[PDB]
Amino acid sequence: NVVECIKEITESSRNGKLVFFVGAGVSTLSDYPQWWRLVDKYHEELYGSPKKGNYSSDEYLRIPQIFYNVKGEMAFDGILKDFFQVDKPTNPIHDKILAMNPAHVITTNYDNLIDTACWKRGKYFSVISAEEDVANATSSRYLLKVAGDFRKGFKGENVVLKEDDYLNYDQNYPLISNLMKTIIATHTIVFIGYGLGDYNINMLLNWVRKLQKDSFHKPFFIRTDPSPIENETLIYYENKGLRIIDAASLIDSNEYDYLERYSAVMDLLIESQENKFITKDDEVIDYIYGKISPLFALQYIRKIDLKHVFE
Amino acid sequence: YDYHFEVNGTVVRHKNKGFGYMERFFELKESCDERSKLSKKQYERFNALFNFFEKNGVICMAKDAGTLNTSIEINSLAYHGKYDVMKKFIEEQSVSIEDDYKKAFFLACLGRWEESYDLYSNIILNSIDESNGCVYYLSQINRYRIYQSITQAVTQFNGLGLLTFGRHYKPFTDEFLARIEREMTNFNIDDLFNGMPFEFQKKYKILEFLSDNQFLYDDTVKLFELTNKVRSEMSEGSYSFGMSSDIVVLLRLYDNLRFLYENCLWSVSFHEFHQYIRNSMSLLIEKAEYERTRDIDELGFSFFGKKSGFFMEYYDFVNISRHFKIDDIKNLERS
Repeated sequence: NVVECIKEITESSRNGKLVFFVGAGVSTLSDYPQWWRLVDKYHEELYGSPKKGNYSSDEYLRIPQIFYNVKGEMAFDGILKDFFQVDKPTNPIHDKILAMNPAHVITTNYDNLIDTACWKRGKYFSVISAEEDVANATSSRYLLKVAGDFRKGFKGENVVLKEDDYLNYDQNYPLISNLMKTIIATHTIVFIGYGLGDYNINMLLNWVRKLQKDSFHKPFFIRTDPSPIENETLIYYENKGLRIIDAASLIDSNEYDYLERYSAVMDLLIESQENKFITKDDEVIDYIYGKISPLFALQYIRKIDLKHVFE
Repeated sequence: YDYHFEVNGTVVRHKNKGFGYMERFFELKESCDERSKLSKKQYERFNALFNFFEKNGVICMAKDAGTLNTSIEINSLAYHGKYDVMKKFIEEQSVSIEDDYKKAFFLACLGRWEESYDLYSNIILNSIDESNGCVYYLSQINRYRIYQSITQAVTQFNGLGLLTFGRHYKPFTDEFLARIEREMTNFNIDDLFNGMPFEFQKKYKILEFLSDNQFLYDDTVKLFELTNKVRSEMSEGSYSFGMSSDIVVLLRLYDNLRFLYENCLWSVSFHEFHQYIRNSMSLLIEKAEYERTRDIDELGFSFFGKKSGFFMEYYDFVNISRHFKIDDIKNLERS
């Protein structure tokens, strides 16, 4: 159901146990250049012009690797320096993500958009983008950029984009996988901006099959696709360990209007945290009780401390 | 807590049993022969320390303390009320992020709170690459205090309205007041020092006090004690013939003004800091009246004949003007 998922995201946000897994589907609500616009540019220096053909995946994977081998690694770096020196804003989604108070934010993004939103509030996040930053870290809140980042160069070595980088991810980056997997078993993971077929999601669902039955909590997958989910695909992925809140099954919108679906779930989480749905007058005799039933173990409470009880 | 650092430049060692490393430091200061035994990678770490204490005022230890000559100079345009210099400093071009921290404090002092909130806001985008964070943490504090300053206005411009200034007027637009309550309503000033790296903690542990009132707590406790023993030496008719018993209240006063106006903190416009300054200087004048109308009846003092008196300098006229009301001066003029 939607409603029990509403609870478990909220009362894990109040415990320091909420971690998002931010994808490329909310970096482009803030309008950052997608990867398919790069591979169209790589298709035009090697070949003439992209005769699209709906992009069978065998070209969609190799074309960054082919221009890497032929032209030289120098050209692979400056095209990234062309397309990604853009200085884009922050969407309301980033503000709603951090107002949901994360312990960590894991992200597959090579932009700097989520860190700048984390710098603008009263909390510091240790950015790990490379392999060296795991030991030389600061303060146990981690913005874990698992795909690399251009925070130390627009070269192509820092970020994983090619196909020599997907199958050598466990060799080149051993400590960024171990720290990614430790956050997943400990914390409560919500995915933001993926599409249920991904190299970052299906490589997670193969590791989760290697675990025991109840040795992990099931991650939440906030799904924002225009066509709503079918029940059997909701059966197959709930059986693999994803609790999917579908955004198309709570509101209705056009097939090109994304922010309404991305915010109809994030307003449903925050306004569950910032309590706006309380009626029937027996829901007030258990919101107040849950804040005061700890305080029955004390004989007297100062009246200046009861304002901190009720937030 | 290895050495008491008193407000007269002396050092008293307490809560230490290992190597006395401030005693060996002032032996390095007095002699030159104990220099040139210093490594060149350590000697350049000495001229910075020697300039640190000659700027701040830690002169010597307690034993080798002679004169206590200590003047004061608060070098800040906001302490002096140079308004037309500040306008020409905001119209000037930006140079660094340190020159914008010193800028946003000047717009706040000029009542340009809409534009000073925006200027502290740009420093929060930029100061992570500064690798220091002290410009970051002090701008997070100062921006939150400008925010709390534009809430007590709009509950008094839109609240009182008529009797304050003409009719119901709006110094801030309805768009701005609505938007700043959105960008900073999840802020907690009690967790601003905790949500920072462990390199900024334990290297700036003296700045957790700026989040709340406990940077005034050690001075409020020393006012309330030194008040009670001046009042009780005045209700006894006792006249000490050495140093003044409220020279602590004068020196500890001017540390709090040279900390907050130099480091550009908007905690100079509080009520609780304004109230510390007037209680400190009411005591200095109530004792100054007590000491100029004394009588020894011994044809003057023989050994204490060259005693100096409390007199109003420039810095005492400014501290009565900013920090007293008129009823505070009315009491001080009838007493």
